[PDB]
Amino acid sequence: GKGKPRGLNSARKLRVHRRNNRWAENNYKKRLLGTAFKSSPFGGSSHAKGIVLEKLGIESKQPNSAIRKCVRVQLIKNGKKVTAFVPNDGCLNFVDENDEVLLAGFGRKGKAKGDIPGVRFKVVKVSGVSLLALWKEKKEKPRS
Amino acid sequence: MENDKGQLVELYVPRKCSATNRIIKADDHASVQINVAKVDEEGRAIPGEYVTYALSGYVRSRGESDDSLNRLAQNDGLLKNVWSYSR
Amino acid sequence: STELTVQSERAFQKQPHIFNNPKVKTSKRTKRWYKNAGLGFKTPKTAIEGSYIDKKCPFTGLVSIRGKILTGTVVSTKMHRTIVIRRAYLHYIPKYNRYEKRHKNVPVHVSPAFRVQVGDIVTVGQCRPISKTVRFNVVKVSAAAG
Amino acid sequence: VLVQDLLHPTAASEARKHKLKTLVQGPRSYFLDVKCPGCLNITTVFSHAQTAVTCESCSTILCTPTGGKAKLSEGTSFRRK
Amino acid sequence: TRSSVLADALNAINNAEKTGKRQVLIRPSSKVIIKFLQVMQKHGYIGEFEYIDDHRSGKIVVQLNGRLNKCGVISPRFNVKIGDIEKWTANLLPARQFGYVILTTSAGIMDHEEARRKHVSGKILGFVY
Amino acid sequence: GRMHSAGKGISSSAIPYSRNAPAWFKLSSESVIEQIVKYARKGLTPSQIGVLLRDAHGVTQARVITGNKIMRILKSNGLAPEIPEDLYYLIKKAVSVRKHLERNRKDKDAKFRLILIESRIHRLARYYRTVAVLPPNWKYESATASALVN
RNA sequence: AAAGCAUUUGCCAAGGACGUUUUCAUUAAUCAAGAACGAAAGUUAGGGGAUCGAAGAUGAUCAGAUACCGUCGUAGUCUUAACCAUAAACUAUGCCGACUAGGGAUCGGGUGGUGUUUUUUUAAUGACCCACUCGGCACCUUACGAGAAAUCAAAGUCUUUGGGUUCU
RNA sequence: CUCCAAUAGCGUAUAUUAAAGUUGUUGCAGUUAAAAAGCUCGUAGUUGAACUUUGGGCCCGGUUGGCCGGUCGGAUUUCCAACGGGGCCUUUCCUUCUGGCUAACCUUGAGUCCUUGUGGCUCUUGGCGAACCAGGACUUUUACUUUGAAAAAAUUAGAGUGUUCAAAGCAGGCGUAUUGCUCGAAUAUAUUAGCAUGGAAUAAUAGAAUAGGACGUUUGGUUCUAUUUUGUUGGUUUCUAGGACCAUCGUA
Ligand SMILES: [Zn+2]
Repeated sequence: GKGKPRGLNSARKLRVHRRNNRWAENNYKKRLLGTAFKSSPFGGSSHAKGIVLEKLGIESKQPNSAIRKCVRVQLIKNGKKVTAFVPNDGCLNFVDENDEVLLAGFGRKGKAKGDIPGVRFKVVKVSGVSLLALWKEKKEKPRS
Repeated sequence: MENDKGQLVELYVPRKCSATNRIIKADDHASVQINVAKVDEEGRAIPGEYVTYALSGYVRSRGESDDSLNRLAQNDGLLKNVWSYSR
Repeated sequence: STELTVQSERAFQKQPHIFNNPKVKTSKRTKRWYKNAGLGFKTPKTAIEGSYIDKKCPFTGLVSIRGKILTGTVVSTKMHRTIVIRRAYLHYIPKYNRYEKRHKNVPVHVSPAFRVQVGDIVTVGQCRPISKTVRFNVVKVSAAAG
Repeated sequence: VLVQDLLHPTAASEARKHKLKTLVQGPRSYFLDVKCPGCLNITTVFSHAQTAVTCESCSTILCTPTGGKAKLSEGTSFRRK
Repeated sequence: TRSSVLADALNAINNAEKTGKRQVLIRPSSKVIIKFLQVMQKHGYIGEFEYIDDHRSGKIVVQLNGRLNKCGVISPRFNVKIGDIEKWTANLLPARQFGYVILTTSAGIMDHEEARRKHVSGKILGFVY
Repeated sequence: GRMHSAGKGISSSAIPYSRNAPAWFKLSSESVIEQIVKYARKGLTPSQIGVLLRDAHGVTQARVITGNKIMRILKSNGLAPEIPEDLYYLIKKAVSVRKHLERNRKDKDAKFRLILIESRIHRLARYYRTVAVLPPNWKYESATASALVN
């Protein structure tokens, strides 16, 4: 019974059958296809630096009705263009075009977060200092 | 069941079915304790002196309770030529 | 296998440093050198009385038997003076606590003192490298089909 | 039921069971000694015979094969041995 | 087809303990079933059993006395080193202090407890409690 | 069940619990042997010698009164067939379907049923080569199949 | 085996079940690769002349009707010749083996009856009745058991977790 | 503003492990939630009915056999078999020829020391093979399991030790601290493969069927061989001994 072989000389069948059914797993495939290297915008890295191209306003999806104040960024090491959310209020004033921001993942390991559609990234540092410091008036943005 | 010094534990010892030798649980409300009078010359069933059989609620639901007492009482001399071993 | 008249090659096949003096008459037509291979292995009567040369033979040759003593079943005898044996075994996979069947092919050198067909559980013994792949000579032959 | 003598079932139950489903399987067929009217010789006939058995002498008919027991022909006295 | 007659026999016994019967009839019978029932008998898990001699393979009638919770087979018969027995008794026995795992050593079919004091090991057959 | 169908029938003979001849038999253990080889020289297979002997001569079965099986008596007398009757009657049925299917090849069921019969020939001839009943290759061919049955 | 197959009659091979005191003696189970067979439905060249609807022709209905409804009609379940083989190809339940529950029907085979009927006087068969049995398509009642439940005699014998094997 | 959590640390991102019985050998699921190929055949692969004998002793339970009835056809069990079973302490091993080698006396041969002397040691004359040497083997091969060796250190588990505690480290501790004494620096794990060893259940494998079967204490024969021995080496043969081969007879 039970649909799998059980004989003592049948380890090859069980081992090859486990191998074939491992591919249905989401993260086993990405570990063995190298999807992080080839397909992901960051090259399988926690962080990446970029260059700001434009300020964006993205409508929040239902049932929220705000404007999310994100930016469009082009990375240095890849040249790819990603959209990154700019956190709590006034920070879009602290970011401008061509500030060489630093980016991180947005929490959900390659997925969008909250009511923002199609943004997988956030800004951490702008002009090389912080956003927490600039928001809390602990540091000052360099004159550029 | 006891400890090292032979002192008894297991706050009660349960009854066991006299047909299938299984434990009568504390929540087997279909289980039955049959009491049969003991008799002497000229009838006159002696009060308070019994022959007792316990049947679990599993047996009674299966319909085996009648055939069990026929065996259980013939072997005690309460009956004769009612229960037959060879079917 | 097959065989032929012993002097078939371009060079004169002879047992090295075994000199049969023509000046004195001797009963045996040629002087033979044979050796005991050791490890409790009987030298066959074919080697002591035969006329092959086979410098790689465990007996009557230039090869010493030392190392491991394997055994397998003969699967091909198509080459000249060498065969392929099949050693089968079971390999334990500990995750499943089961086994799987595996095998290896060991090319071994067969003397012209044995006759070997497909079948033929053969006990072989390790020696110095005889060619690119063979490192073993057959020492005892036991037929499988009777 | 729930207590039975499975080593000694009653002969009625074993008789009404199938041939292979008894305690020990065995044949329900038998052999017959038949007297053809012509001669008086001994002929042994299987009860479930498949060949149209004839006597060694004058070879008429002794039974006709059927899908069950062989149908013994018109009157020939038979014993069961 | 029938792959192992020991699994059928122990399935038959286990089904009749559940229903309430006091006897089974198993078919066929082998030396392995005889020895497995003999180990069950000496620990008091079953009563008397009688072997009916066919000329084919034989049948067994086994008297049941309650008090049996499960008899099971382990297929395949895994090889068990002498240090792996407490990995099996922990897995498929209800407590550390009753129940037996029946093995097949070169010293014979025996339960795990007196395989330990004989200091032998081998293949696993099954379990009773 | 059956090898090549879903039928689950159990109909079979049932040998009695006795390795001795019945007390009424009393012919001999040797005149039956002469009656075995008398039928074999008439070209009778072991399956149809036994039904003939049981129905008419009253032997229950030829092992319990002789100790030998029937074709062991035939082989000891040199009357063994070239191929077994078990395999012979499978080949003869295969030739009969091939001849039928030769002229009306619109039977998709006689093409199906031919495959089952030929598969059974190959499984059975595989067994006979292993136990050295048949020569080591012997290679059942359809084009020479009709030659072996006659 | 499935897709499927219904008034005759004769040929040609095939098959299950049953009966068997016949024969062989493990010849088996499931199966990558590889194959045979497949409802319909248009690759593709006689013939015979539409009941259906694409569409098309049309007449209504409707805001529109390119649809349902009505009349007619070409390609389009009839040749003789292939599908590469796709279906809600369904029991949405792989195959083989064993065990666990009570019943009444029915199809095929078999056994028995100091049974009924058919007529010769009953006989012989046939048909029927009663009982049993093997093998089928199924059904009814329960639930020890299972399940998320619907429900299920298997979808039970499953944390007391291992009969064999293929696929997903 | 007040309060909560961790605290010289706390948050964030990505990866990975547990959670996850959501990869399932242990241990999933497939009627309807995702999933039984349309159906059947079929090679590799996986799996496959039953069957082939029990030597040490002691304690425990029965089941038969009687010596035993106590008793109005049944009622207790003990001393003894063995009948398998159970627990212990233990036996136990190798089944052979050529002699090495005899280990001990089967010895008692001639009597001795010492309490009336089997209290008591040296000892030849046949006389103990297991206590192992080297030859043939015993001769169908495995899987499996037990034990052993051999397995680098560091890391891991862990013994000792008051680094002031601890992570650590492998040190140290006691006198007569005046001219010195001493313990340490363990042990375990280390699988798969290889080697050596015990077991003989489970699961395979082989044998004697056209007998070219097994034994041999039978007799005819063939060939090969040369150790000891006739001093010698080589060539030959008498016998010896050894294979192999071919007939006949014997046994079961
Ligand atoms: Zn007559």
